[PDB]
Amino acid sequence: SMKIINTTRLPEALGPYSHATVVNGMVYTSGQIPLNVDGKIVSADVQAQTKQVLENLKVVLEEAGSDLNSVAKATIFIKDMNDFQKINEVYGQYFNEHKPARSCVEVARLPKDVKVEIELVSKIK
Amino acid sequence: MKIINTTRLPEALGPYSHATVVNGMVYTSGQIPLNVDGKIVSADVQAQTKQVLENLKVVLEEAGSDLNSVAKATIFIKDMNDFQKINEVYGQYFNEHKPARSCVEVARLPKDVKVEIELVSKIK
Amino acid sequence: MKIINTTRLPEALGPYSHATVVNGMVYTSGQIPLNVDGKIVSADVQAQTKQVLENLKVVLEEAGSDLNSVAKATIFIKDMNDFQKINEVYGQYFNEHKPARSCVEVARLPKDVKVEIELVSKIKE
Ligand SMILES: [O][Cl-]
Ligand code: NA
Repeated sequence: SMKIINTTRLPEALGPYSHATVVNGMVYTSGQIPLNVDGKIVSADVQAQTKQVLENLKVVLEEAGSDLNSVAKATIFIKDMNDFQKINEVYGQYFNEHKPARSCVEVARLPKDVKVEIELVSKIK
Repeated sequence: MKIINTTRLPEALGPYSHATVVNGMVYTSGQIPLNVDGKIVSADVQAQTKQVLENLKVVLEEAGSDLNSVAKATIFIKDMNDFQKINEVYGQYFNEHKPARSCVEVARLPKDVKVEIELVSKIK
Repeated sequence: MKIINTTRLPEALGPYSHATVVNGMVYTSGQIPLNVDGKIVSADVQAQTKQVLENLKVVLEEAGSDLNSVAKATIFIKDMNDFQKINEVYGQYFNEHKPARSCVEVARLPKDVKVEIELVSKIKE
């Protein structure tokens, strides 16, 4: 019915949330932020941050039995709409052949003062 | 498609409903900390968070779901410095069951509240 | 999974599509108030809301869905002071059918538009 996805390959979801759920053949990821497995921000650089988020999401999807080519929808929450071209360049490297639906908005603030946070909805397989 | 609107909460006034149910999935509206009179309960962020989750529990129940069936939660907040206080209350509702979550600080919330939460949940 | 791109609307720039359709559901990209020339139709927030909802009406049709099939709307806005005016336009599109909704004020939207709306919808019949 429902699967709860948590991988020690990734920085822990501390406290009351998990890396992803799988319900009715759909994966719902948590928002990923640019932490490595030690739970440290990888870089001040917004392109380095976007790559770590997308590398994190590739692992979530693998563990949930999905892949990037199965993504229906991404939401990109960012700190600075002026970084959008830089973020979009890196995103386009992960979403080349497959181009899912997307929304990108500038928020006030992200966890740990990170610059980018991305959540996915993906199909199993 | 089933439209959910419970009289156990203040009416969703204007062009929305408490939730919809489609293909065995409940999509809640973003709840804000209105009491049953439709007044903001308090300026206190832990009270607001509790009011929001109490409201969402009633929505899930009237939609044929429950908090243990939640897939995904999105938490929109006014102040990321309140995150630990919000998380404490949140973990009283999602204690054994820990669904997927995103939490961002927005610029401003309806009625200048400090938290709004929406859920995606499985029908039991 | 089906990819939706309509020529009726300004092209998705780079690595996204107008919508995806997967397991009987349409996920739309967030629509901003661009006309078919990809220009911001107007400074007026009610004209912008109208263009957004006209753009989403066409995505839903191309996806094989409609406004009376919508499960969930997310309304991103630049100014909570505009909420009454946006809601007035939105209620014209959602009078017979009232979906679930979330509405939040973001710091900034693409091209400094005042409103952006994404939808999750059921395939029609
Ligand atoms: O939060 Cl991984
Ligand atoms: Na993360």
